[PDB]
Amino acid sequence: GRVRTKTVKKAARVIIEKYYTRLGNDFHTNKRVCEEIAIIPSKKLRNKIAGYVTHLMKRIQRGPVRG
Amino acid sequence: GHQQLYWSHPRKFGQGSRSCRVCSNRHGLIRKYGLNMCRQCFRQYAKDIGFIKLD
Amino acid sequence: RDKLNNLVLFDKATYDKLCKEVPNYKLITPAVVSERLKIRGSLARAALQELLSKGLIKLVSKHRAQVIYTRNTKG
Amino acid sequence: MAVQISKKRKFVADGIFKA
Amino acid sequence: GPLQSVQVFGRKKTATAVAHCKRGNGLIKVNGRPLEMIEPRTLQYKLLEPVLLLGKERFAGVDIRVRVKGGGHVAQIYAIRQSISKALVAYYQKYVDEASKKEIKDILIQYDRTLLVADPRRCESKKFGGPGARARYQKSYR
Amino acid sequence: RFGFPEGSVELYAEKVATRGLCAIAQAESLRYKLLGGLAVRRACYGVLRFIMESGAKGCEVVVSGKLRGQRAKSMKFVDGLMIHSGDPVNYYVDTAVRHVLLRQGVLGIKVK
Amino acid sequence: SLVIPEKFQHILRVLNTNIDGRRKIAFAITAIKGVGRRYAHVVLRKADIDLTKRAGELTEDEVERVITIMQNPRQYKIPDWFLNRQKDVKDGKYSQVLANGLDNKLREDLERLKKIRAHRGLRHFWGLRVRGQHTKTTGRRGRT
Amino acid sequence: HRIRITLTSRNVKSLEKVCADLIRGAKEKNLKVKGPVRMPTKTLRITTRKTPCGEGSKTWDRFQMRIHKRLIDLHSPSEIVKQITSISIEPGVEVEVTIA
Amino acid sequence: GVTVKDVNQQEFVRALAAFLKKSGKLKVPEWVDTVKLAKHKELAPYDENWFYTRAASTARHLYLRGGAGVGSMTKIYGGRQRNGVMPSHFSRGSKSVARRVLQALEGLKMVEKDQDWGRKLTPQGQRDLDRIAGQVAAAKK
Amino acid sequence: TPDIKLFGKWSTDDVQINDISLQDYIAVKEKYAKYLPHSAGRYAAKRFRKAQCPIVERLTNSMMMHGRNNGKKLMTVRIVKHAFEIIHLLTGENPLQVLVNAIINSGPREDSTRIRRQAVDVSPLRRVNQAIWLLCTGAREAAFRNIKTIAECLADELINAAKGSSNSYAIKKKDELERVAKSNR
RNA sequence: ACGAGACUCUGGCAUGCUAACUAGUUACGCGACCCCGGUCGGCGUAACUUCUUAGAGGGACAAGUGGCGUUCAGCCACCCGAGAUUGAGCAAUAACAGGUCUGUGAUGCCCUUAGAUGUCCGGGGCUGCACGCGCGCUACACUGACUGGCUCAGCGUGUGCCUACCCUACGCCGGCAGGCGCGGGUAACCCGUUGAACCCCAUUCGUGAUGGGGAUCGGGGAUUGCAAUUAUUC
Repeated sequence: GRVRTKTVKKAARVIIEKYYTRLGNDFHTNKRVCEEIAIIPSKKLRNKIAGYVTHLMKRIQRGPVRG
Repeated sequence: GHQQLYWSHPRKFGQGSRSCRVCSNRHGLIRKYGLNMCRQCFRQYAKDIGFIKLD
Repeated sequence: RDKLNNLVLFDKATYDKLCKEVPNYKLITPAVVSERLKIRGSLARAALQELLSKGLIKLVSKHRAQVIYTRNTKG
Repeated sequence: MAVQISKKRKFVADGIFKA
Repeated sequence: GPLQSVQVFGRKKTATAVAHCKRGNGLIKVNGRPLEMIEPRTLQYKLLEPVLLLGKERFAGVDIRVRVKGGGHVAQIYAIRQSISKALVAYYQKYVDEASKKEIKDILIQYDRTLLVADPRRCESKKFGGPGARARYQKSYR
Repeated sequence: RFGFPEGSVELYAEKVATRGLCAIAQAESLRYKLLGGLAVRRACYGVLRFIMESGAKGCEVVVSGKLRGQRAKSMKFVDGLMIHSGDPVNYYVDTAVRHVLLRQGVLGIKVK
Repeated sequence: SLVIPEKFQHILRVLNTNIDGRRKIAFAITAIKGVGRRYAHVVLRKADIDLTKRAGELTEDEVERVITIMQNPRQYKIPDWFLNRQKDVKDGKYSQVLANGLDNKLREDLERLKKIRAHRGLRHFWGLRVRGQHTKTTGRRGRT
Repeated sequence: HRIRITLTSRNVKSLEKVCADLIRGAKEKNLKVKGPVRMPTKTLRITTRKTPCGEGSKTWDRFQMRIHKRLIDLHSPSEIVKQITSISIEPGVEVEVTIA
Repeated sequence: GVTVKDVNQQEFVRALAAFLKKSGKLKVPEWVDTVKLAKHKELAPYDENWFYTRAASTARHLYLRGGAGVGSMTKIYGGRQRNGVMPSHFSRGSKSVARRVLQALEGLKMVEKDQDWGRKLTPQGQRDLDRIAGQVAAAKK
Repeated sequence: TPDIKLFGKWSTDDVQINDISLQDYIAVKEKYAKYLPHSAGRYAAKRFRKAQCPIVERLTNSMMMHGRNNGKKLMTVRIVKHAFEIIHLLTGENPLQVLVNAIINSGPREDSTRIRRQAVDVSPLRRVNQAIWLLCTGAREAAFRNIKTIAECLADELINAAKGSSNSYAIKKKDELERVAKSNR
């Protein structure tokens, strides 16, 4: 039931492209990072984006990623 | 006389007195909160009155 | 077809059976006493308020839906 | 008001007016 | 000395009930009547569980008033069940050690999570074309 | 008619600031082209051009009724970006529905 | 006591009606056409009649007080609002009516409505639903 | 002097903007004003069959109309309310004021 | 020291039934033999002296909540309007059978009237409700 | 009394599960011993959550059935209580043992599926679910149009199932469901 | 890019926040009754906002760990947790000879219009009954029916334009239905602490078309209306 849509994944893969240095494994920081480094009109969408950021951050620290 | 039998049926009650304030038909009227409005007309002016479909 | 005709008041033999053989059981319920001894369910309840005040049964659980009695204790 | 209509019906008599 | 007022609400439906904990003896009452003669009488042992599990030693310097409103019968049994449980956790938190607080919390979790944590379940809304929420009227064919 | 005392009422009229985006302003604009006698293709593309020149996100001009013949056709004219569903439609898409009397039928004009 | 007494009455015949006395007097009275479960109570209430007792134990002289309370409501103190034929059309008396009497009062309703030729009456002859029901869908097994 | 601003709006944020201006205006004259009370919101409910005729699947609308009521108790002379409440009107709210 | 609330309520109605068996200064009405208690009942009550069962029970509804007049004591004495073949609904009691209780209990100073209507409970009545509550508290040992 | 939890008054310990196979899915002896059958709920949120229900509550739930009884758990908590009276007042054993020995002997070891219909040996949970159904069926059936009450029939079935008499309705079905399954394997 | 999702509304949650004589609380005082010490929706004014109410926010994201999987998308069980799948509203392109001319003073065309298809007035009709189907209600009982006693809701609604017609506490007459005098409420201010039923507690009932079932039909008592027969309803 929980598959991220392209809107979340594009926002994720561009935030980690640009603001990589601020990000890390911890969700609750890079939840609140998104409040400064984007204009997101939804709280539910902010958490979706920041959630898949942390999922990609554990991937990027292990090896290279497709996108 | 004529005028003494032209409207000499009591209109004090019943669905045949009260009517839609747009149509002047006597079916599917919203008497609730004195809209006094046929359900087809209420739907036409649901937005304008202040009613809204959120739920 | 098959019409069970139970006793509303006790036949002499059936009260001689009820005042002898009922406390010899391990259960005394007013539906088993009615079913077995060919007596009535309401009548089998009325029998066990009298045999309560004789001290020959044992009141374990009493509810409107279901009252249960048993034999007098061994000791 | 002399008739003194309810706040339920205040927003309905005024809503109908706007329409 | 001053008061030791500790007011805790408990819900298992629209039924809410507020257990008030103070210094005193073990006189635990619910709208005035104690926990023996609150009908319905079938679920007696549900209200005795915070007394059965923890004993009267924890209900020594605690006198409980439970005001109950909303919901039904079996909801209100679980509404008051939760209040007198969490109030004993709450009264044994604010004024005393936290080690005996955690001790007394742990015993009630390992019985039932219901004693502390409420269930969020309420009546799912009816939808048109059916009697209830997830049921439709009989469909005709042929 | 509305049972108001004298002097309580005062009516005023301001011009619509950037009037291209008001749908019932563009619905009436289309309503009198077809009732004036401009061609239905010519009229609606004229409205559709004017409100992209107004710097909008999108638009949708549906004309339904007797178009050149007895049978009822639909002529939907869509360009730019249009949302349909959700909450945002309540404050992103100005929707007009109007009528017009051509001499053979009623054409329904839907500016969006 | 709870044992089968002497002079126990199994099969009774109270006002030309066969009654099994094994039933309770509360509901053994009802067998007669015109006394119901409701009327049977207040008759037994008008005298000190222990109503846990069945209709076999009861006294051979006690049954005559039971009938007289039914036959005279007004004199034995049963009100106006508790009778089955209140304000009769012909003789105009307030009587509780029993077995073949209730056949006779409900006969005079039919024969009246026949002779007067009333729309209510015409349907009783035609064999129809008369209290203004719908017959389009209901009353099938009654007529073929 | 028991003056009572009955604020009854159809909207929510227009009622928040009004009741915020009826506090930020009241404070600098140094009169003790009670916080804006929230009275339980009254939702109207008209379920219509969507269809002009009665043919199709029996579907219904659920036309809500939420209404919000507030009160603001004032410890002030009867004149000061005529000065503040006239300033910065907006048509969502019905700003009614009781004397006693 | 106990009150009626510390006592089992279901058996307590009989403790105040026996109190008004022993007094016998209520003046019970005459329709009490022939009556149906509410419009939604089928049969007459089992108990020969049902009036003493409820005239008891009325005061211990007036004890718990003060100012329950005629209309209030027809709600708390409400049941099922079992409408035969149509769906069953809620029905109230009877105005006659509840008022002639409230008139019977006003004489022996147990109930009392108050401003803004409704039968409250007199200072004296709270005693003769609690003195029998102490008797049930002794009966349960 | 936090040393032992008296199910109304009944012993939780000294209840032996004889069948090693049903040993996990019949769960009242440890961490399931609650004083009433009636718990809050939440045994239909997930798949095998139904397995971790106190088995008298499962038996209490399977009673409130055939329409009129649905959602009358207070009414049928009492039924199973008044049935455990009848078991101890006959057997002399703790009725929770007589329940468990019924549930082991009520649920069938195989049922005939349709892949003529094929034979397959069933899940241990399938037995428990079909055990509680088949002895709440006979208890409901025998008590219908009968002077004999529910708890007399509910406690006839629970005793006769543990006996293995084939007098209980539950045992005839178990013995015949396997009779069908043996025919078509 | 549209639709999906996101979105808006709703269910859950904050012993943090901002708050309340139209919402309560624990108090404090006083008053009754109970044998030093309780109950109380009986009466009122210091601290409050847990309960209630509705404001801004806060939180939940497969975020955690372990299996599974190109090690991706994910999925699975568990951990912590108020929530680990609350529901609804909205709703694409392309359409259908779908339904509505009987919702409209939306309307094209035909038909009509003093011998009316307009119109309004009394009666009848839509209900009619050998019959066939559809949606339903009530049931076939003892997991029950009856009679007492008991103990708990939440949506809502309510004196209106023309338009009379509002919900109604309380007090007497009366078996019921009601009838009649007194006051509140345009409403978190009055009904109302909506004493809702199932259920719970104790009686009576006993396998019997039985106290199951209430179809059927006679008799009278009322109400609403200008009027009820083809029983308006009770």
